[PDB]
Amino acid sequence: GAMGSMERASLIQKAKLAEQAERYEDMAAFMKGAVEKGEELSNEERCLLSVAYKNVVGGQRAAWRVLSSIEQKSNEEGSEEKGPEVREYREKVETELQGVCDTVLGLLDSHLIKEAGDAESRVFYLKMKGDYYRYLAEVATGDDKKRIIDSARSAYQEAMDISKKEMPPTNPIRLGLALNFSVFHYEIANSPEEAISLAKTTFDEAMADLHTLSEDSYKDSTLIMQLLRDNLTLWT
Amino acid sequence: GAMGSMERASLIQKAKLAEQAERYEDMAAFMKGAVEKGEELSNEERCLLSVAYKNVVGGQRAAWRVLSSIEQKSNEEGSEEKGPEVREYREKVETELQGVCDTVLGLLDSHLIKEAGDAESRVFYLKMKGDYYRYLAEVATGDDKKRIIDSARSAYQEAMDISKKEMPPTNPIRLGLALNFSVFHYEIANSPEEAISLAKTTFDEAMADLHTLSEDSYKDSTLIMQLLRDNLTLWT
Amino acid sequence: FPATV
Amino acid sequence: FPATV
Ligand SMILES: *SCCN[C@@H](O)C(C)(c1ccccc1)c1ccccc1
Ligand SMILES: *SCCN[C@@H](O)C(C)(c1ccccc1)c1ccccc1
Ligand SMILES: [Mg+2]
Ligand SMILES: [Mg+2]
Ligand SMILES: [Mg+2]
Ligand SMILES: [Mg+2]
Ligand SMILES: [Mg+2]
Ligand SMILES: [Mg+2]
Repeated sequence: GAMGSMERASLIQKAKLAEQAERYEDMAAFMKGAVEKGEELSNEERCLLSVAYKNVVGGQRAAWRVLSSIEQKSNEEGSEEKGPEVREYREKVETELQGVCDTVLGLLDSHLIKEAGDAESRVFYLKMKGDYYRYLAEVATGDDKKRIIDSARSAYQEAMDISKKEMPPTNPIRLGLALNFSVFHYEIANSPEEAISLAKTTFDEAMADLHTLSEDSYKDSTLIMQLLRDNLTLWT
Repeated sequence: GAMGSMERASLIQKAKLAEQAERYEDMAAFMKGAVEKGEELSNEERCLLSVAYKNVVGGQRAAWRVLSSIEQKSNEEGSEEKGPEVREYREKVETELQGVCDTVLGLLDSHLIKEAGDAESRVFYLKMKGDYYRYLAEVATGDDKKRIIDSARSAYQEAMDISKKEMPPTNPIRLGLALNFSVFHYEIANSPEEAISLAKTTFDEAMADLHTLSEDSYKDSTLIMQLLRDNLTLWT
Repeated sequence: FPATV
Repeated sequence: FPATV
């Protein structure tokens, strides 16, 4: 790996500099190098890892959707044949996206998840595993599409089971997991009713636990509760 | 070159798709491949080339300024020593920026400028040459800094001489050249009075020529005139 | 699109 | 920063 010669602390420092400069590809490469040092990640370092790759793949997904929309329009009735170029370029972006997802899933599998024993870290990584299988599912069309969808479901489900046993209902990692698993149900698994039920039940159970929280914890939890409410409003 | 096997028309088509997807690195690579086919560029293709690289280097300059600011703060009195990391990462981004500028200047030199005979194309390319030497000048600190600055000046000056002889004072390429050369005077050459004089004289001479223009040409010209006025307001 | 974190 | 095109 190109980052093998750099100190772990220097990679963490440069990941933070890249975030400040909005250089998320650099940020992800630095955090990939940090993970490959083999030590477990701190809470802050987990956020650096997730922020970097969320921004990288987020840009790829946005571009893929633009190109996929153009491609679908070119395949409509009455459209002039433009050649293979739109499909080729959509495929290029799709392949790069899949490469990033495979990279993240590889870091989780070798060996972040198996060494994560605390509920907070294990749920965080399993949520990430569900997320990046979900991104693969968004572009999947082949023989393994159902297996990709079930890999996302399985990761999300294990994270949910741990989070319900080991974390309070206002825990922001538990809330963000539920938010994303709900979106998985709605957009990937064609289960809008399960999506709505999960978002509402997550919101209500967090609402009843807010009284236990400090002002700062309250702000964290209510911010994600608002995202659950936003989705429920979009879906109902 | 990685694009040598793709049709010129397909590269142009994919450059436009990349622009729609805001994938400017892809857009620049496609347009680099198109230029290296060896044929001259059309008016529209020149815009594809300039838009792609302007966005790529614009992002690098923004990141370089963030990192340079952090570096200067770390070198102030009372600042804690953080190690070489900030300088290293600023140097990394700086080196990538210089590589892009060298790439663009290489395309202009081999062989866009020497084949550009019409005033519109020749001024366009010479303005680009001034622009990318200006970007090199922004990060230059070594023995060749004055030579980089003079390379920018020389390119801008040849473009100005042609544009004053061969284009009307409302021509948008002539106006954009004057806008950027004025910024060169202000920010690079430490000549704010020349910057202000050029912006004002360019604005006034365009104003007096607007009566000759169609509605659509009027919109093009007045849009860039407003940018000249914006800079004059910033500088006075 | 719906919100995810 | 000043405007350039
Ligand atoms: S780890 C990056 C910053 N954390 C936030 O994005 C967020 C919402 C979160 C929640 C679940 C998974 C990933 C990220 C968060 C976490 C903790 C406290 C507040 C917000
Ligand atoms: S070529 C990309 C689009 N052209 C505009 O950015 C702009 C302002 C221009 C002007 C000078 C150099 C480069 C770009 C322009 C050109 C022509 C008409 C209107 C605007
Ligand atoms: Mg070490
Ligand atoms: Mg594919
Ligand atoms: Mg249930
Ligand atoms: Mg051919
Ligand atoms: Mg240097
Ligand atoms: Mg003069």
